[PDB]
Amino acid sequence: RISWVGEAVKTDGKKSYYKKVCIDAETLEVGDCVSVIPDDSSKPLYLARVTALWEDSSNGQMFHAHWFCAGTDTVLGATSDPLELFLVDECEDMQLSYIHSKVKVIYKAPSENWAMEGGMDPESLLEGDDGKTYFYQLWYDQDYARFESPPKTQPTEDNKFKFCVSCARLAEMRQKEIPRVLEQLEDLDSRVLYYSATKNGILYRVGDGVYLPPEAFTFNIKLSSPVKRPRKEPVDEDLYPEHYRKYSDYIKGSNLDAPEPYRIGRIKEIFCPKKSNGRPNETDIKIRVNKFYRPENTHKSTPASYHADINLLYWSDEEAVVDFKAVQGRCTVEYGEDLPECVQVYSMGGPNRFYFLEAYNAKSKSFEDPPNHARSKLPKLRTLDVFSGCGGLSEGFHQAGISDTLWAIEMWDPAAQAFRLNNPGSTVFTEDCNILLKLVMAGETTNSRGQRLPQKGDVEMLCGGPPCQGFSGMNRFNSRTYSKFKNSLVVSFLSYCDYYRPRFFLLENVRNFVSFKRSMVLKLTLRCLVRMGYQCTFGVLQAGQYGVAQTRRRAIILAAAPGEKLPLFPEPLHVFAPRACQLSVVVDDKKFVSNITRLSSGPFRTITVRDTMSDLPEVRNGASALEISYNGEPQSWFQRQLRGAQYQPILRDHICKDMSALVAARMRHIPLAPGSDWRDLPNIEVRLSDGTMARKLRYTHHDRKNGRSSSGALRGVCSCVEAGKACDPAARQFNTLIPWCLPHTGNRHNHWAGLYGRLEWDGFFSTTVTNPEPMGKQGRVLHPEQHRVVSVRECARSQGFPDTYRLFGNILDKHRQVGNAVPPPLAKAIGLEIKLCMLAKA
DNA sequence: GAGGCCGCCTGC
DNA sequence: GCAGGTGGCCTC
Ligand SMILES: CCc1c(C#N)c(N[C@@H](C(N)=O)c2ccccc2)nc(N2CCC(N)CC2)c1C#N
Ligand SMILES: [Zn+2]
Ligand SMILES: [Zn+2]
Repeated sequence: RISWVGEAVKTDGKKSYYKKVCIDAETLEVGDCVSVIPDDSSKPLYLARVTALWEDSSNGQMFHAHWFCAGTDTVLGATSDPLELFLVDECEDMQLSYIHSKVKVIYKAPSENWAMEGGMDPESLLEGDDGKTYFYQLWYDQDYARFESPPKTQPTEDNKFKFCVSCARLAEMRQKEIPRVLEQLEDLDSRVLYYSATKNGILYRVGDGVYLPPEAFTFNIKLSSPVKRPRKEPVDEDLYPEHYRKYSDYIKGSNLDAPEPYRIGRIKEIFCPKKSNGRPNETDIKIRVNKFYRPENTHKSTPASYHADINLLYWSDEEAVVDFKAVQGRCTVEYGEDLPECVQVYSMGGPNRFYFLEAYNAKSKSFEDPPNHARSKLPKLRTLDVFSGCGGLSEGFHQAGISDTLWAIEMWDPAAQAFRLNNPGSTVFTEDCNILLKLVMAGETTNSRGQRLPQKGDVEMLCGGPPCQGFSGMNRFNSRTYSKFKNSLVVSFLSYCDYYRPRFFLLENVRNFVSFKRSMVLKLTLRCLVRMGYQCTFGVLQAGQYGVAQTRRRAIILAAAPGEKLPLFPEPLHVFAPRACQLSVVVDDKKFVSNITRLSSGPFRTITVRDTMSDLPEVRNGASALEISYNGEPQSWFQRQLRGAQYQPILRDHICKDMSALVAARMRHIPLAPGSDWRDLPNIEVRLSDGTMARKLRYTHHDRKNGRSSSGALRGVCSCVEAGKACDPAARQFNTLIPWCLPHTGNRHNHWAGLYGRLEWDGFFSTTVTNPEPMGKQGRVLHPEQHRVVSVRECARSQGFPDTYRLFGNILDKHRQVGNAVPPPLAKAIGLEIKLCMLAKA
């Protein structure tokens, strides 16, 4: 019934390989595709490709199945094409009995004219199917949700009869994960030295720089005891009646939980212990390294980092031995004097670059000079930026050196004007993108302004962030919301991508984009991208991990054309508060992460509010002078970078909103200590700037949940403080220094923590919003010491904008332009990944 | 124009 | 329960 067709080709031990088999009425040769029924009868058929056929000594006939992945098993779920399969690195040996039937699976390769095949309608993009047999076009990575072009691994001249792509690639992954040694250097009594070693595809030689976890070694200087903050001191509960609402010790924006950055070492020795027979134990690789001091690691504490370059180190003669498996990555450490270029050009010339000019003696606590032995382009893509705003994303991409934004679409006129100011020679369209795309498809060459429309082949990269108004909820779809989505700017942006078919595609959005409508917006976006034939992936990034003193999580969808390489998500550059670095995404109870491996530490210290704005001169509430003096040189590395090389005699847009007299008094009465907000306000009468009076807040009702103060005073301010009682209007009090609504509804709003809250110099900004309001949702917008809200310039600094970047309109317009923009450092990290792909193209 | 006021859901 | 994520709309 089942037997071989022919004679043997290789009798290896207990198995005998054959090239073709016969089962019942059909024949199977290697390369065909088969189905296997799972143990649960209702589950769909498993599909695989047969890569080897043999017979076992004690089991029977066997074959090797390289499994396909059903489209619904991927992140696309039910949105997938019901007959589309994906290549995966899943395979196993299986008894030939399990084979159910032979199936026809074809590879739909993109044509040589793929870039001109776009133009299908949103209905086809969202829901259209191939309407053919089983087909596959992309290889799928299930842990990172990555769709990429199928790998081109070639067989051998001796292992082609039993060749499995999955087996070969898994062997490659294991071998690269193995840390190995290389060319031997010397044989000592105790160990064997080597010149080079390999780990995760990275080569480490003697003298190279190594990242190490902060726990790898300690410094000879003592970590002198910091005075731990005592418990909450008793306060005058009558003078500060709302202080009791601060019973939690969690401070928003604090960096006390931020992890330490990497230890930096220089490889002095690579060695392995010797077995008693003299042969080295190459499974136990050790490295002896020389210690580098960050400035904050010297006897001078954290303050030494305020002015120093973020990549400046001090050589030391201290040494430490660590396991080779503890190395987190390779880095370059150079003595600055013998450098073929200036230190700034070096620092900007590549990743993981550090320099040292002096040495540090921990015992002496002085800076001597290092010893003698311490010594030793592509064309830019023409880019279309849809929903550009003032141009933060385009600016970051340009800083990465990958793009010339030749066309921009921005419907809001002040932001369009700002983009024009910063990008002369770029065509900015203020029309509806649907109107522009319809004109292009109709065959127009110019819009009603005479501006030349981009055509197929002009757009080499497409980037943008589309708003998601009308379907920004977490609840499941219905007919109305789904119609609103398929008529939305997200779908319009996808249509732009389908029509122009650029080499690279970037969709940026708020974090919750990955979860909208039960992750259905994300699933449909990925489905459209796959339908076009694009390689694609998604992830969540924290902007603070790339050089800004701001927590800003954003959703990123990346797509690469066939024949290109799919970019990786950038590894974090700066350590950041872990609470703000939760980047995993749950889709259909499956947890997806990005390729990022830097979870515990990073190469650079976190950027703080001090780094962000310590150099800006003091201004008053309602400051309106558009052009003032810096009154001094930049103080931090961040300030030097954002001020730039050319001297800037004028500071621009250091202006703040003119808050009312009551709000100004409230801000003036917010304490300067970290974590201070409205709950620290004193309950006093104060005469305002306009001659009017701000009155005491009278506590008129009893809060059984919150109780009474130390003086027996009540804590409720309205009848609603009772169980079922409704708000009596007569209980509403006006013009109180402590705003009435905050204690009115504080019990169900986490006591409105952060409203009228001051920033912390050692801390970071909360998400920079379009309009700073102390009593809004994001109310922690007060200056650390000045009695005002943050300025436009301070918001731009929090976003990482260069000081020369031009804004347009009134102060609210400029605030909105800053708030709506992608931070240029984040954009630049993404662009650097894109450049890696550009340089690595086959 | 600006200021007061403040529901609903999710992840842990 | 705690923390985070979303402005908008009444009313003057
Ligand atoms: C925490 C501050 C707040 C916000 C905010 N940011 C809010 N934004 C929503 C709204 N404005 O509809 C909303 C707008 C657009 C998209 C999604 C949601 N709504 C609040 N609600 C509910 C409605 C309101 N009528 C009473 C209080 C509160 C509070 N507290
Ligand atoms: Zn295999
Ligand atoms: Zn009430």
